[PDB]
Amino acid sequence: NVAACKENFQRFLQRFIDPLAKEEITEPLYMQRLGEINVIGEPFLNVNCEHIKSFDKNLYRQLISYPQEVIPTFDMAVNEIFFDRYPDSILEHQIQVRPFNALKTKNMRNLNPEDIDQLITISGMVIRTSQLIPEMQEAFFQCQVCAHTTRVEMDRGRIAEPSVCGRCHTTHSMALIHNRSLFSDKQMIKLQESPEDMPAGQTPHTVILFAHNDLVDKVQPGDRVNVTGIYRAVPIRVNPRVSNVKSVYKTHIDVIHYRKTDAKRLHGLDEEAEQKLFSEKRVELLKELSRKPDIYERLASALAPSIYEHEDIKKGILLQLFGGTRKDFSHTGRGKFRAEINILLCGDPGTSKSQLLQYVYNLVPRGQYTSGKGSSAVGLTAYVMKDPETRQLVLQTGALVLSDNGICCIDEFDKMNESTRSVLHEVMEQQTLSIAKAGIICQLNARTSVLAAANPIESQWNPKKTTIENIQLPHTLLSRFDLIFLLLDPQDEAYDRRLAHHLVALYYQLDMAVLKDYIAYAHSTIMPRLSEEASQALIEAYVDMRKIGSSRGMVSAYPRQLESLIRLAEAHAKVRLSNKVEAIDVEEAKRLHREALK
Amino acid sequence: DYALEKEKVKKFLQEFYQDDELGKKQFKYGNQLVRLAHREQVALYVDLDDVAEDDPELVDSICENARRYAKLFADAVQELLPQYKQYPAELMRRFELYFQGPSSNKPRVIREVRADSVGKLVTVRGIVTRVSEVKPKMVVATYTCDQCGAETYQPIQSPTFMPLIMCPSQECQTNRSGGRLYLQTRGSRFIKFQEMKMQEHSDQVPVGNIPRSITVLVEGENTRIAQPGDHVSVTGIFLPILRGLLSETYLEAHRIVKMNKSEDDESGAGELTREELRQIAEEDFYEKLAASIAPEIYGHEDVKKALLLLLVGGVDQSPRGMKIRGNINICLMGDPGVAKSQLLSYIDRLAPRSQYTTGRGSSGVGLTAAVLRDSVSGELTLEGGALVLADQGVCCIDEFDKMAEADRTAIHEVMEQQTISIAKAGILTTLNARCSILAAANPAYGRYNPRRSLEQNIQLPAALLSRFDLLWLIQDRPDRDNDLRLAQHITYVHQHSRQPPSQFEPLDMKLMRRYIAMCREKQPMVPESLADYITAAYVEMRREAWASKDATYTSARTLLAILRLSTALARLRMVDVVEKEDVNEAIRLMEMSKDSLL
Ligand SMILES: [Zn+2]
Ligand SMILES: [Zn+2]
Repeated sequence: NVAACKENFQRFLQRFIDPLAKEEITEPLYMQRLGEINVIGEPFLNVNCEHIKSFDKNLYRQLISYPQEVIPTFDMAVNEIFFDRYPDSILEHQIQVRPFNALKTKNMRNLNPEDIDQLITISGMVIRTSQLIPEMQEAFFQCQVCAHTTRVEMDRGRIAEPSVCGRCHTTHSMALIHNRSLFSDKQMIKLQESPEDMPAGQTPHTVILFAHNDLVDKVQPGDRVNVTGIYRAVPIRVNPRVSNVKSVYKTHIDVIHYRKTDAKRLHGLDEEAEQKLFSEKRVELLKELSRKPDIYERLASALAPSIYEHEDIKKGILLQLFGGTRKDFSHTGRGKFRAEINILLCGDPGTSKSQLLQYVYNLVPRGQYTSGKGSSAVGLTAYVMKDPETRQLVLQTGALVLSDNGICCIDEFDKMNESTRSVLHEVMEQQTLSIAKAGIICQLNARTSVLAAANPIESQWNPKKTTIENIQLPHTLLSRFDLIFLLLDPQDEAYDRRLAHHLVALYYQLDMAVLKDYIAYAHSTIMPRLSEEASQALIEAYVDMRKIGSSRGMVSAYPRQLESLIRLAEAHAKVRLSNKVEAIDVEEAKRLHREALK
Repeated sequence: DYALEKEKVKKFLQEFYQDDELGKKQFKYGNQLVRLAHREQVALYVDLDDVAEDDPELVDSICENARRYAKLFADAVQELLPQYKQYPAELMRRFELYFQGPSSNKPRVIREVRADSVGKLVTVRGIVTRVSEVKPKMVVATYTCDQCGAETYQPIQSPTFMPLIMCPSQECQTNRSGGRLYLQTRGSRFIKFQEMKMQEHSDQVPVGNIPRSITVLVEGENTRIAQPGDHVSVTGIFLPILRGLLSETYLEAHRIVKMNKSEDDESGAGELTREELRQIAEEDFYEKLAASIAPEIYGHEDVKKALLLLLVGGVDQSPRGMKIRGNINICLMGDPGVAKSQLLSYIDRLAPRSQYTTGRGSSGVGLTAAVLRDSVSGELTLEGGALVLADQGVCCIDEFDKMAEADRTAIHEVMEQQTISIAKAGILTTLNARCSILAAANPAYGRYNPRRSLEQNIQLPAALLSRFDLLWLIQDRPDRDNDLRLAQHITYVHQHSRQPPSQFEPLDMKLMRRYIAMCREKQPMVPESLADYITAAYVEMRREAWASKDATYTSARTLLAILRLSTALARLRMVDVVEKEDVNEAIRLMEMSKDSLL
């Protein structure tokens, strides 16, 4: 069973060819993988245990049925085909093998006891993790008489005491020395089945996974993964004293491989090292698309290809996905400087606000969606809970802190009593949060960016009143926003006709990976610095704003707006990869700031 | 004695005839034993009415003991299986046997099963609660002595058991007087298992008494049958729990039958015959059902035409990843005493998955989903509300104007995106709640009055008014003639306890509940040639409600009514494309809903 399988696996690893494409025939597929493993670190080999289903079918029966008596063979049979690069580079740990599956195999509700201890794949949404837990591997005993130190191994899954000192023979003198033994790591994680793929009218389950030595911190709460690993069940004891174990076992999953393919979202900020992992064939594409005279309007108009025109709101929500530069003000003692853009959408009903939030929330990774009455003051920022076991008050994070890199869509912004609305004043302007409660005195921080939607008071935009009276928000809160979009839309007989003609079409029947990669690039390798010709159009653009907004009674302008222009101007330069702010990048993001309140 | 019973059961298992097989006299258990011998089946529901056909004595002594006999049967079949086609005779069982209740017994209630029926075959009826999830329960623990190279087993009966540290093989002990033996989860045998509680129907309880519970240990093949919050009927032995003389008892289920329909789960038996296709093919099949909805109620010819569309429901699209809901919501604003809480009570019973709720007796977290703690574990768990338990069905909320205003905005989420997004301090998820809501309310202060216009004797914020595709508006117009016919209807009802002979006798409830389930799965389309008609209609609406002094708030969410209120009709007529005759029916409905004011 052991020798008969490495011989059959090496063949696979050597002679395999696929009708597929990788990294955008080079026959030695897994030998090329094994070469890459040698040119860099990271001694793991991600094998797809379906390729081994084409090449063979009598190991693919024994890999998903005796996985713990096979995967060691799959390590050994890779160490030897590493002969090509043995002398060249000599790493230390070992080479590894990690079967997986592109597509899931089961749910969390159809795990049956004919599947105990055999490879299994599920999918879910990690809820919470834990801190590391040691786990002994090699004991280390020592006698009190002979003071002789033997080192017994854990082979089957338990540690046996020798009870005879190889020198003095006192028949029990061998204590166990803890901190001289060898330990390994172990983490406990909880999945939660996705809303899709669950029965009619039911509540999500959870499943406990156990990570191990190297996978120990490779996932975060809030991630959607495709875990692959063995499925085990261990007994439990009714007393922690007697050996009377129960008869109903308890199951978990010894994870073996993760996979976070989130193509429905963009790129999270764990892949900044992975931006250097772009095909140079692609950087040409991006740099060339960034030269067309209107790449702004060509990318913007590709957001949410179901909303009708609304041309400006998509401009704003596109500049929000880039944000101003991240300058480093630690020297001037000023503190830090917000670089993300907060957008407010106000306008009479039916104008498709909540659809834009529902679209963004499903686009950006690390986001949240909240509402008006179903969210409290402390549930948005940070609460203090009586931890159940230890009976102690411990801190937790709300919604505005769980996002932290992304967008916190807050629908129904009007219908939040003024208490829970005055909480956003801190987290949305300084990017911080200062907590001082019973035993907890700390100061969090986050890099969120609100995107709120409200209705006018009376829910009807009556043009008799003044703009600062249909909104009915204070000034110490309207100034923390910098793009207040008034969707003033009546019954334009032409607009209604065009919209209906568009909506009906959805009943008969640019790319993403351009945008999904353009964004990662424009985040990784761009930092627009102002100029002197741009800086000289930014001063007057604020001295006129005052005289304008003073009289009309619409919305006054405080010096904070002069920073927003910066935030907007720079954010425009990033769209075209210009790496330097010039004049036009101020006129554009000034016309945008002016022609939104009209 | 029993040695002669093991023969009187083999006779019956090998000899029994049956005619209803649609063929000649075959063997009901003759085929079963072959299937079981070929490992194509697991359970063998030995009916007891068939033993009570040729031996009404054995039935008397089964329901008297039912614990020995359920073992004699599993020995009889154990012997007969080889004759058709390890050491302990239970590790190689790989099938189980269950008694299907005898027809002569009567289904008790939970309160009735007393101590005088411990160890007998009983039958209870109740509502499920707190069904667990499947977990592996051991039956035959397999140990191994690694030293002497052997295999040993032991069978388990109690909910606990003490393992072995012997290796009692006298040879291993005799040779060396030393050796331990490991447990092992490969050679052993598990079996599915889950426990679930039952409660009395709060109907069949003394006027103010507390309902009592019982515990059910479902295991083997009956698992995953019952869902929590469900009417069920269980058949199984009633035993005490092992480990002074008082004892706690559980029901050990042998057969579980869903009785949702008040008779027996007949949803899977929804077969329409050609003699019914006769009716469904008639010219006005849509108009027979409309008249056969709550026939006890005179008048309201049009409301019953819309309450049917609500039960059928439109079709739901997904273009470019932009979901559109395919359910319909309906409100019934109207004067007092117009039989609205009768219409709702009827639409509750005509739906497979339904729920009933009252505005003044239900809190906003009890509709959607609530997070609640367990004082036994301190762990917060989720618990679905009304809209979750009514996932693929209908929810009914009467007294809708009296629901507290902070407990009513918790419906805006379920009416458009049809999820529930919880971010409380234990959980962070989105449950699926695809329910279609039907609500009733009184206009202003009990009665409509012609002084104040609409929107002020309705009192709904436009954001919620627009969620309803049809806000139907009835009145208690005291027209002398209209009252005379209504009275001559109700007095006929109170004389004969039936409705007066109508043009077409109403279909049974049991038959409509099938006619509709067959009429859901069509998915018609829309023809392009109609997009010009529809459009104009919509445009005209935006004119009237813009050039009037009473009309409600109409928006771009009205077009999708016309669209999704016509794919319902075209779904009744069994067409597979929407035709210009249904668009006009839809348009008439959306007009006959506010004419009751002119
Ligand atoms: Zn010693
Ligand atoms: Zn032995």
